[PDB]
Amino acid sequence: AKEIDVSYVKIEEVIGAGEFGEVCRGRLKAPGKKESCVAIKTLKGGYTERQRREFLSEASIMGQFEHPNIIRLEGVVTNSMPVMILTEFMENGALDSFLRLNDGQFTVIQLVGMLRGIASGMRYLAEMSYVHRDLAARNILVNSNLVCKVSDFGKIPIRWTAPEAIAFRKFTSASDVWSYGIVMWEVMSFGERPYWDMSNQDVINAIEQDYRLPPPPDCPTSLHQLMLDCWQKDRNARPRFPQIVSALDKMIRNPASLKIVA
Repeated sequence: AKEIDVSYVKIEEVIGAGEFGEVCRGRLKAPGKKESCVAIKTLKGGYTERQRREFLSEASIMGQFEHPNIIRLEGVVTNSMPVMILTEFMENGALDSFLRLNDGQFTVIQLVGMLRGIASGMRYLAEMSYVHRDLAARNILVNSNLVCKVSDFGKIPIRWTAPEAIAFRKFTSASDVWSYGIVMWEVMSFGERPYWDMSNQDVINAIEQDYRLPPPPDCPTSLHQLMLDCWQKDRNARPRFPQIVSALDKMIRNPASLKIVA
C-alpha cells in the first residue's frame, strides 16, 4: 500500500499540528524519480494500537482516490518509527485561514474558481459512493496556484451538517451538498464562522424554524441563491454535485451575471 523507504524522506520543518501529532514539510526522493515536496504527518510518543490504526485509516481511504481536487497520497511509513503519512504539499494551507489572511483581496471570479474546484472534488467523491460527512473550509487545502483540494479522510460538526443527518444520522451525498452550501458561504465571506456566535442548539432550532444564512457582503445574488438551493430541508430537492459544477461553470463563462448584488 505504497510503503516507502524511510531513507527516501527528509523532514525539513514543522508547519502545523494535527489530530495525532505534528505536520511537517519535507522532501521525497525515490530511485528513478525526481525529488518532490511533501506534507508529512507523524505519529509518535507512546500511542495505543487503536490510535495507530485510526491514524493510518486516513491513508487507506485517501489512497483509493485519484483526482486533481482530492489530496494525493504519496505513501506511508509503517515498517519503522515514527509512523508517517506523506501527501502532496499545499503551500497555502487551510482555506478558511488563507481567506481570513487575504480578506477582500481576491476577485469574485477567483473565489468562484475555488468553489468550482471544491465542487469537482465532491462530484468525484459522490460518483465513487464516498460520503465525506465533514465538508468545511477548514478541511479544504490550497496550493500555490490557488487550486483547492478536499482533505480529511480519516462529535458531529453541527453547523455544517444537514438537518436530517443531525436528527437521524442519515449521511448521504445530499447531506454533503448542504455542507457544500455552508462552504460557499465561508468562501464568499472570506472565512467568517457560520452562524457567528449562535450555539449548536440555537443553530438546530433556527434551521428548523426556516432561518438561513444571509448573503455575505458583496456576494452575487446568483451565488447566494445556489446556497439556498443546497439548504433545502427536503434532501431530494437539493441539487446534485454535477449540477452544482455546471452552474459554477456557467458563472465563469458569463461573468456579467455575477454583477447583481443585493
